[PDB]
Amino acid sequence: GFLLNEVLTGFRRNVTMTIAMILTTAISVGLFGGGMLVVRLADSSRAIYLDRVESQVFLTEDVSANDSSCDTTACKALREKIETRSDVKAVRFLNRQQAYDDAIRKFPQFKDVAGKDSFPASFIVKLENPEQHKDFDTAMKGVLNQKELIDRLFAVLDGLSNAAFAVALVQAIGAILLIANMVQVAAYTRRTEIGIMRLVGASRWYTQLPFLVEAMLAATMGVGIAVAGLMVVRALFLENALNQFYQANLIAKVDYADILFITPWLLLLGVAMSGLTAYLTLRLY
Amino acid sequence: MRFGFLLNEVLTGFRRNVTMTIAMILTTAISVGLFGGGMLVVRLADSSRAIYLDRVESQVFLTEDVSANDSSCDTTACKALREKIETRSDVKAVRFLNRQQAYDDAIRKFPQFKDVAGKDSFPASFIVKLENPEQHKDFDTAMKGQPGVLDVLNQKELIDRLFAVLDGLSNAAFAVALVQAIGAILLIANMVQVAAYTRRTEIGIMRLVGASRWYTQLPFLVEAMLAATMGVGIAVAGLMVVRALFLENALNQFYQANLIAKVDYADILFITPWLLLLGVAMSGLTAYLTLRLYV
Amino acid sequence: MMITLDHVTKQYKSSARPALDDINVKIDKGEFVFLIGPSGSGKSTFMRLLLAAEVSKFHVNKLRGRHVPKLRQVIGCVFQDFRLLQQKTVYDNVAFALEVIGKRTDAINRVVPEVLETVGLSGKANRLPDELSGGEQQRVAIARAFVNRPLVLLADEPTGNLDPETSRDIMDLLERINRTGTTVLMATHDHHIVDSMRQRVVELS
Amino acid sequence: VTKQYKSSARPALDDINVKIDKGEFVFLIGPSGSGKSTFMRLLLAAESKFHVNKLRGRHVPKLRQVIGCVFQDFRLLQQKTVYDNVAFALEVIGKRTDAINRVVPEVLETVGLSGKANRLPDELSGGEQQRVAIARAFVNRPLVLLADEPTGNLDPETSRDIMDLLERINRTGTTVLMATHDHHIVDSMRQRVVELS
Repeated sequence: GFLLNEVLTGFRRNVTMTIAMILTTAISVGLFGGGMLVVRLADSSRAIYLDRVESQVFLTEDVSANDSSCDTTACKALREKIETRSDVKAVRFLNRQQAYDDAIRKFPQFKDVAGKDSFPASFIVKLENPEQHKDFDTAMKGVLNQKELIDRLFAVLDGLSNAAFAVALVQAIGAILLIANMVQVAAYTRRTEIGIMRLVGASRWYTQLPFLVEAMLAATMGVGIAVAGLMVVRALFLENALNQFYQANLIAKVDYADILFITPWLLLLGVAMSGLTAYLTLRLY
Repeated sequence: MRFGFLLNEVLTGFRRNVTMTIAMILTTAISVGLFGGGMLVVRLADSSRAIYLDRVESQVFLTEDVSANDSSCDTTACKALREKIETRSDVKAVRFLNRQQAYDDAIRKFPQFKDVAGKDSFPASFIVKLENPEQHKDFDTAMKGQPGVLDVLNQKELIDRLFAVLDGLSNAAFAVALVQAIGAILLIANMVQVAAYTRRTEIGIMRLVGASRWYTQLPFLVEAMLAATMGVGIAVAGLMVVRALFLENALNQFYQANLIAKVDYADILFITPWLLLLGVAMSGLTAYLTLRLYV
Repeated sequence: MMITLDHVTKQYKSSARPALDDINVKIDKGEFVFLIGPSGSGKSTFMRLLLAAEVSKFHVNKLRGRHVPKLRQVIGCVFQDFRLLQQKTVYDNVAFALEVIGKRTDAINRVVPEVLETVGLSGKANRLPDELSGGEQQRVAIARAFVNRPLVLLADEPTGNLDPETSRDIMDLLERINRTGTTVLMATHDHHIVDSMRQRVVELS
Repeated sequence: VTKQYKSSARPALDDINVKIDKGEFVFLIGPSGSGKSTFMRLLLAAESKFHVNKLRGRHVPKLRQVIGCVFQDFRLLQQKTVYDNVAFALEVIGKRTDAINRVVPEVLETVGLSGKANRLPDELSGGEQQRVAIARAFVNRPLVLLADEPTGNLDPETSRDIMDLLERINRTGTTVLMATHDHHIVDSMRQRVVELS
């Protein structure tokens, strides 16, 4: 630890060829960041929707009025008629109080200008087969439910996520073997540096130490430029992509705090991977 | 003879070094595969014009009976609606369309309804743009209430978001591709360097006894070009398997909901003549120039 | 008489020292020359300028990319580290240089059994092609230069790292090669060379 | 001890057990050259304070820091300078910053070239080229010194100067093992040789 300005000798030997990995491991460590990012935003966006099988009953709202339990004259009949059908499992209802808090907690886009009156009673219910949809909607029509009429966030967000991990893993192995043979040729281009150590009996740790030191520093630079790449590809590219989905109240927004939240995990992954694949090839040398 | 005296020792280059070659395969495969993924979305966005309107109109639907007579119309009510819709204060140019081409292409615009598609179920269009995109709701409020029309269909800022995010990846996949593409270029400069460090006695002996213009760099160029071709092949194979494994489950409903017109795994083979030369030039011309720098 | 450099001065990597000064020497056909040893200087300098610097049909002034390879085939060279690999057999290691020019496939083998006994290698030709001792390395190094019919060959410090009783035989075999029709140029910083041919030379540094 | 380098007849591994380990200047006569290098390479990393290569392990680099060596040719790096080259084998064994530059020109005063420590190694003369390697071979006090062909490729006057420097540097009490290339210089100082096959 007393000597620190000796790993820069390798960089001054080859800037133009040491640079070849920093931008190459950038896609290998930033595609994992993007794949974790889309899963992180998908798990937040799943709250505002419903599950796989669900219905909404918004046809009648004056019979709900302000009473919590739907057992007031005709409200008893309207609550009792839900479970009369055989294609349901359980019944539930929400009061007038559950009309503005759920529209503010689940929707941070706006928390006011509602008055707990625009959202009626839920009377939501789940079914078995998600195929008839409209027939079950018209079963009690006498109901703003979406169900699976549009299948986008259920499918394409997970598909692009699993496609991002596949394109990460198809060249992550190439990155791991590129580290190993790259530090192998970095040792092979300086035969005398290793040989003078073996002649004077230097320790086996300290002989392969500066290769590992420059490997961690250059991999840390690679993870940093990948984090910068994910920060810029949200900003410079796809500007009118997530904001206009957020203002449409369809996809939950993403801020820049979760990039920082996954950043130490990303550095730990890059550092551990680079150390494992450098010690494995310097065990031979 | 002429194709065998050079084929015998180039395989010894892969045999003597098995690790750097697969590095070039797996890195060049991304510089071609991700570029193909970025080119498919561009060739999909322009092919999604057949079922979408362009940047601004407001489609209006009118009653069939006033359009059911003659070719266009026979009464003065159509002409009155024409002169009322011609000025409309702010706009200046309108389009008058009839029911002959309103059925249009029934196998592409409505491939889900290519059978049950009458020529009288589609009324006249009377389409007109707007000078600005921010007054669409005002125009829809102003148009409705006039008798003789059915409904007004807008196509902007309710459906066009998905086209906006579609082209967003076009200038996003190219950025990630071109970041690592120059790394894939420069790796080819040191492929010959690693071959020269691993094999310096043969190149030194050939330079000592005498080598022609194309004598000893030809194995390096073939080892670069065939690696580029194998990288392009594994790139399009990986693109095919990732599309058919992770994208068909998301594009079937989008084709069903009539949001993308074409969507097919045949444009991938339609661009591979356009794609193979870009894969081998960035690994071949770089190797042909870096040997002038080295020897 | 074509092998003659007059008033030619160059420095190793533009050094302040004159290095190779304007040395005027004329070499006729089959004229043996050694190195006078200017205080044991860097013998890589002033020896490698005969080809690829900074000799029969072209001088040292006509330099081009299509001029060096044609006139590089009339000249051979003998190095020190022998440039012989253990990954290829010794019988074909001398035959590697033939296809760099390019001849017929059957034309390769019609000359090997009348050149691999000129330096003497029939006793050790195919067996032990990888585990090859240092004695025959100079034999195969000299035989690599005789696969063609060159005029002049460069042989700098060919004694290696071995005892002189097994080094004098290289000069003994090279002595009878000179009157075959080729010129041998020698470059070593060793004594007892003037007692081999007994001819007066010049002393230039 | 006994070893086999290959699967053929080895003229160097004759199971010859000769050792002095306290002589002033003894050296090995080499008939083959390559086979003489195995005896020098036997002392470290083949198969003193301890009895040869017996009971090796992770304490091998502790004992390889005592003897040291010099090659026939080069052992050089051109990125550094001659001062960095001669002091390069001082911080890799572990020393204080004042301990490394505690005495600089003792090692350059024993080689005959003193001062001008800022030259690049490429600017050195050919006859004094391996002089920096001989200087690096004795930067600290050794117990032995296996000079495998220290004469190398050099002029006869420069080789005589290098041999005189080697025969003077061991006046402290070390042992310098030359490897023989000729038989008119190396048998001209009346020092012991070896008999082998």
